[PDB]
Amino acid sequence: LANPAVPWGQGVEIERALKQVQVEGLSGNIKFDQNGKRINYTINIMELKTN
Amino acid sequence: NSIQIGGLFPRGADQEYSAFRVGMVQFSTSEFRLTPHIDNLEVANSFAVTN
Ligand SMILES: *[C@@H]1O[C@H](CO)[C@@H](O)[C@H](O)[C@H]1NC(C)=O
Repeated sequence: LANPAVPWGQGVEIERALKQVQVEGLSGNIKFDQNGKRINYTINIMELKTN
Repeated sequence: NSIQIGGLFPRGADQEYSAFRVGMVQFSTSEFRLTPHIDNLEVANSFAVTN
């Protein structure tokens, strides 16, 4: 809360590090855009049947 | 008999602070006097509001 707030430099680097990640996981292909949202995901479309 | 009251005016709010001061002039009394501390901020910013 100290004013004026000062951010560390390293943070941006860690951010870019996280956003540049592409890995394989339980959610399928995991990759992010510049803003941090998910990209290239796959959502299985399913229907409930008798069985 | 000093009463400290904080206030938050979004940057670009002019007539509002004007009416605030006019109100301060009209409703002032001998009994007690309000002592405002005005703070301009980015009203949409949560960090700014918290701070
Ligand atoms: C990955 O996402 C980008 C962004 O829409 C798209 O252009 C590309 O075709 C995607 N790749 C696959 C294999 O779906």
